[PDB]
Amino acid sequence: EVNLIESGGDLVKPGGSLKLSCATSGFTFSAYGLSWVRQTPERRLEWVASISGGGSVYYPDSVKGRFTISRDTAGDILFLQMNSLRSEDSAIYYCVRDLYGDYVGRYAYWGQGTLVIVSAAKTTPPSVYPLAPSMVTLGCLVKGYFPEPVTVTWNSGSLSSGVHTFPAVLQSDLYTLSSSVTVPSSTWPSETVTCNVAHPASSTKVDKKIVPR
Amino acid sequence: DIVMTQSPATLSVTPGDRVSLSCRASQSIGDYLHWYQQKSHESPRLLINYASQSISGIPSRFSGSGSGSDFTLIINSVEPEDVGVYYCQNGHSFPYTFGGGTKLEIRRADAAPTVSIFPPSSEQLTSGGASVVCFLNNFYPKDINVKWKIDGSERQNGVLNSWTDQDSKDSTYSMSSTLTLTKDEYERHNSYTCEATHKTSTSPIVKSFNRN
Amino acid sequence: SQPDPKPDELHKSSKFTGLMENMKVLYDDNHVSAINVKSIDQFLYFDLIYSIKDTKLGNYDNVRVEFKNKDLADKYKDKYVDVFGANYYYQCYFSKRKTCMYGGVTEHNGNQLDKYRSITVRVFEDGKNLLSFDVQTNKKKVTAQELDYLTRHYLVKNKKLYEFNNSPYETGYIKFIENENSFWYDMMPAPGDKFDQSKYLMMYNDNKMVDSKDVKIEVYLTTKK
Repeated sequence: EVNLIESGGDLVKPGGSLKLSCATSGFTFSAYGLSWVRQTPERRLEWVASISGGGSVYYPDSVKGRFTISRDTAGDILFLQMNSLRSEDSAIYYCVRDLYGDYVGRYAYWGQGTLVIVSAAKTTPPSVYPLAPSMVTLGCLVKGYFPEPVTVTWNSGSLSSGVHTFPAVLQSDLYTLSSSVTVPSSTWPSETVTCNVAHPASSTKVDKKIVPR
Repeated sequence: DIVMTQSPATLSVTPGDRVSLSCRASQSIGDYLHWYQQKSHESPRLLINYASQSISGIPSRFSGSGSGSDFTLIINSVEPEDVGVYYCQNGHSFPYTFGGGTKLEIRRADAAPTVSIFPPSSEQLTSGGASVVCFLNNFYPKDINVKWKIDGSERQNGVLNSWTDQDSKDSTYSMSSTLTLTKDEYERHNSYTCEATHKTSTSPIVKSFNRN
Repeated sequence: SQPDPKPDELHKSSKFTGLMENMKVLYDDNHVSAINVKSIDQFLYFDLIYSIKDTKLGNYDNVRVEFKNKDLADKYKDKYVDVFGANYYYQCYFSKRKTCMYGGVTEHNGNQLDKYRSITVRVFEDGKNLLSFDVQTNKKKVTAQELDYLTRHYLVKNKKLYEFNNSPYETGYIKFIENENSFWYDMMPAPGDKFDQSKYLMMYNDNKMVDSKDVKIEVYLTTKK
């Protein structure tokens, strides 16, 4: 029932600005404490901002005077305006709602999160390469992109079992990742196996069919 | 600020164990202490509020205790799906602060990796690069050593590794290893081998191809 | 489970221009309390009359308890009960040392605990942890009314929730959570120049009860800007 959907994450140069949005549904928007909590690359969780039902706003010293939490009650949307961005602000940003009411220090519902990257490195699209050899393992290599994230599915998500998509590794300002899929021998090459890769930062969508050598 | 400390920061447990996770606050926070579970690729989930107060929908095996500065989360008969990171949180006073997390991993029967090797694609070679990729999938325990052998050199230059978090369903681990060379470097050699040393065998698992 | 407050539903104390004393008195020290008593009369089909006497201050010799329906009066007529409520005098009708209240009735037999149980009240101000404290009861099933009164009584005394002329708070509601279900009451008077105690208290006429072990209580207050 309760749903929170963050958007607006992007790559921004140090010193830049970004505005995040959190579109909510399934509850009376004005009746609950709403906050932003971020998760850093080191996997630390950090409280960023809160707004009470009555509109009182609260911030930690690290963002005070740079970040502004606000809302549009009629639109059921929570905002975070971020100014003078620093590398320490690079994180997944989540919108969160209280369990029962007007308390801003208890995070019962979370959105999926939106990614913010603070860096002067340039957006670069991936190259997507097929990895061809009772069960057979295939893969694809997604190389030389920036920033995160990429999404990878197999047969548009219809192949969900036997998939391992590995965390990206950074080298020389570019990320590379791979994904493996394991399927019965009887289904490949007989039938199509395709990896679908999306890199929204560069508006890249590639479907690479895996063809036998 | 109130510093929240979770120690041990990692635990390895046996299914059915009663597991106790510790959180300590640098100043008293009464019972204004909440607990979260975060599984791989998911947002955190609230498990317990106000140190010990249960929440509708959360399994009964989760419970909490403490007041002031010392708090404990208990998982009574831990299950494979409980693998993840557990965080505590000061909800008492500003700034709200989180513990660093305790990473929970679970034990299971040893399992040898399924190893697969892949030469550089024709498409990559056209671009002047050559990445050779090895997947080592669904193994346990997590400890493993992967070595590339190129015509009997075993210098591990140009290799980058990556690992999945422990699987929630089968409690296994997976790994990828990628050896990246220039096309010219790649074509100077014939035999490419991905060799995995793992507790499950006294002999390494070897997958190889000859560039021919 | 009751829908939470709609936007602008909560009463704003600044829009009430009468005297807040008429709210305060309902949550001051005096209230109706009787243990193991049985009704002795009835006026209308949805009420019961009890010979509960205020011997200390002499304000009443009988209490009329009003319920939302006939079933509740019928259920408790001729049962030994405990009575606990906030009472009123203006427009209290028995057809002169009389008082009226709504609900507040629990069966005595089988509802007693051998020791007091504590229920924590969590109070928030503008979203912040303000304070917490415990209310106590020796009833297995206790009226929301009794718990609301105990909660507000503390907040009047220690946080000046209501003062003679105004409140330091703009809005306030008290929320009860029991397992998967919740409900709440607005703590502020309706807007305008007069406060109708009878009409306000009628919210308790459902005789709503909660399990004293399971129930949780959170109070959300907002300050005037």
